[PDB]
Amino acid sequence: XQVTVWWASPWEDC
Amino acid sequence: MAKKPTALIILDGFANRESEHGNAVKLANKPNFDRYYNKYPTTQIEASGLDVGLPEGQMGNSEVGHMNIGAGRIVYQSLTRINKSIEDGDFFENDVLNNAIAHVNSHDLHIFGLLSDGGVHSHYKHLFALLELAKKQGVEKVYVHAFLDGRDVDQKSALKYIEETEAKFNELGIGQFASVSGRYYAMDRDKRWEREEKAYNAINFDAPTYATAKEGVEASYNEGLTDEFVVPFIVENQNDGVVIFYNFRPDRAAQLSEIFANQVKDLFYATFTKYNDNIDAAIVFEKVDLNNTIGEIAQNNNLTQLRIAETEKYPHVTYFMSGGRNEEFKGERRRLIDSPKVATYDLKPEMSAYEVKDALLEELNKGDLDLIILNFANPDMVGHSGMLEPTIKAIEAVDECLGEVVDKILDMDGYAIITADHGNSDQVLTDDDQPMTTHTTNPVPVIVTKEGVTLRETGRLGDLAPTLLDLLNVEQPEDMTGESLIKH
Ligand SMILES: [Mn+2]
Ligand SMILES: [Mn+2]
Repeated sequence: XQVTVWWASPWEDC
Repeated sequence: MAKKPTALIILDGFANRESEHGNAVKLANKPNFDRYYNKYPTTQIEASGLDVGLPEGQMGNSEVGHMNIGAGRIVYQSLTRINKSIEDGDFFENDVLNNAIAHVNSHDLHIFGLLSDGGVHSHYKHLFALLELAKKQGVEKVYVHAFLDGRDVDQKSALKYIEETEAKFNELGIGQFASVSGRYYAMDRDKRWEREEKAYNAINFDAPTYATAKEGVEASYNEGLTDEFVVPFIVENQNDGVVIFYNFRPDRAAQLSEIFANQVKDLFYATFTKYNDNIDAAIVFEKVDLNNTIGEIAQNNNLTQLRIAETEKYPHVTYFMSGGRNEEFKGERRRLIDSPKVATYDLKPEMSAYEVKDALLEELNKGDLDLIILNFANPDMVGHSGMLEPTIKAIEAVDECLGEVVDKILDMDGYAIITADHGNSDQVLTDDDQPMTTHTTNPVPVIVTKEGVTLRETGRLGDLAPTLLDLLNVEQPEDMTGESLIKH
């Protein structure tokens, strides 16, 4: 989610 | 004037599976869904693997699924794109890589990166391609600084990756390990700079030293510390001091990218992708800009649209549905319904579905909506519990809401597409009756509540927006390479 961006595994490590 | 609504209804984490065993979808009493399924045209579409821009074999997910739904095309992920550029050669013609190579030959190359096949932050096969490229363009000194995973892959697996990579060093002839750091040091992201420092130093200043990568790692194991927590260390006589960073996810590469960047002279510094690290780096891969998602096409045909979901899937029907964009389109409005505050949603399987349903009925009664994008989060959020009876009650609550919603749309002479973004609740137990807490690779159902049409017998999430545009009698832009599921 918020910690990352859509093109960098937004389903993981949240 | 008043309008007849067209609604996309996403039952999140709800797919087709043959067996009833651990299958909350089939065990649930869902009379409304079943009534619509028997009455109206139906098909089933792919929501996993390459069909949603992921690597072959990989289960789908809410972020990827909602982006593919909104985009009306396959949205290719970074990992998939890089893998494809290697399989097709583009990688080796990459300007920023050939530049980097030319620069160390004219001053006649370090490589940083998470050394695993986790695919979340990096993939070491991309390292194998960097090496091979350097072996083609004849590079002499290649130093690989390894960050150890144990988190996106098996907790104690670093020796496998190190062994395969030194085999590659040998089967290829160049490259060696200069330093080895657990990602707990080189890939912190919570501003814990005491941890970042140890990794900076190993990469050749004050730091532990061992004769091989294997030796230091085995030393860590003997001290109860697995790959993620491996204390940084130098490989003896193998690190001559000081660049490509092959991680493609910024959030865990940024802090280390800032330490290193923020005293050497004439340093060529590249990152596989642009990080938020506040320094000037060459960028190996540029993003695809997504335009003409369904929200933009609705806007440009002067349609009104609503995005609605409770908290857990609100990003998905807004930011991800709009192609990675937070801003509303003109004509777009949104309803956020608060999710229950519980640690896990098996404690309240109905979540806030009834309040989502009531909020939707309020908006439909205004009579001003062309397009509705609604997600019921429950099957996915409860199914992640791996508990059968909670996930059944989650589907039963959604089914009751679904009936009130679709019946109103149909009484306004509108249309609904009832589908999902990937599976989950169709398997909440393993075959040995243990909790199964992940998404599935199963295909998702599609119901189109228009009589007298025939649907294509297969498809993918990228086809849903074309289908909506079909029902809206709106022209489909070229950017949308998907195809309407309605036959003509
Ligand atoms: Mn989902
Ligand atoms: Mn999920």
